[PDB]
Amino acid sequence: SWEIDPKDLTFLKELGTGQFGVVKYGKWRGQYDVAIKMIKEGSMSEDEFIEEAKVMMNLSHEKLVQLYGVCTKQRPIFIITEYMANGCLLNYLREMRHRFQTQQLLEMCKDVCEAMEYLESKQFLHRDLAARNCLVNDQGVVKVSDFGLSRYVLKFPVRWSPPEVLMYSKFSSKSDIWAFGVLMWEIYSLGKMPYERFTNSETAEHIAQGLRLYRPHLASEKVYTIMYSCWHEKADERPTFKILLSNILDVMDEES
Ligand SMILES: CCC(=O)N1CCC[C@@H](Oc2nc(-c3cnn(C)c3)cn3nccc23)CC1
Repeated sequence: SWEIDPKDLTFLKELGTGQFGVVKYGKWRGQYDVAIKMIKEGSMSEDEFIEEAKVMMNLSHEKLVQLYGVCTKQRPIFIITEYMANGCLLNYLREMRHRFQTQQLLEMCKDVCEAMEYLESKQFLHRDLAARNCLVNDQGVVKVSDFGLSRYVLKFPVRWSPPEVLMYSKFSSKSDIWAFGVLMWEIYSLGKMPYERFTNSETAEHIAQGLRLYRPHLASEKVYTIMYSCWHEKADERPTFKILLSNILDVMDEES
């Protein structure tokens, strides 16, 4: 049920190369748009991924990039997903032509928060949430991509990691919460690199001294309060995604 026949795939355009390999646009059975992730040989714990792919295919949410299936009876193996016409969110934010209103930026945050609240309810961690791992469809909807995929990569996201990850490798729902706050910052900074004047090593040292990302000028005071709550020193004092969604909806109503 998780296996797609590669003979049903028509490769049409190269979209670019990502963290796991080249990505191409194509058609399934000459009809349906798909993205084809070609996993470069030797780069992935493939046996482990196949078994988790069966779990990932039961995760269905409108704001999760849908896994259609995999091709593993050959090499290199393929991951077949929903095609997102406007590409990755990081590049989308950096296209200044869009001249985003802040209501649009907030809607991007809400889209991701809904997907993350869904994964939280399923006790599934993303483990590498960032704007590079979010995608935008033709209607401008943002969806979360490649959730959990870093577990099978055989360059660590320091700038999206809370102190207990940098210090102790302590992963939890709350390290996803922290990363979400950084993602809100990426969105409202129109895709700047977090801690844009620091190296990873300096970021870690400054994070330990209590430094935090400044308020992007496009975020209102209430929006900065939301992203800032994701960065509490003590992980247990960080909200859940259900709480963040209620907070995002509250601000959306106030700034409508
Ligand atoms: C931020 C990361 C990044 O830039 N890349 C390189 C490119 C491939 C990208 O993946 C997809 N890219 C597009 C796309 C790219 N350009 N246009 C017009 C659409 C669509 N879909 N639909 C499912 C997946 C992808 C991820 C990695």
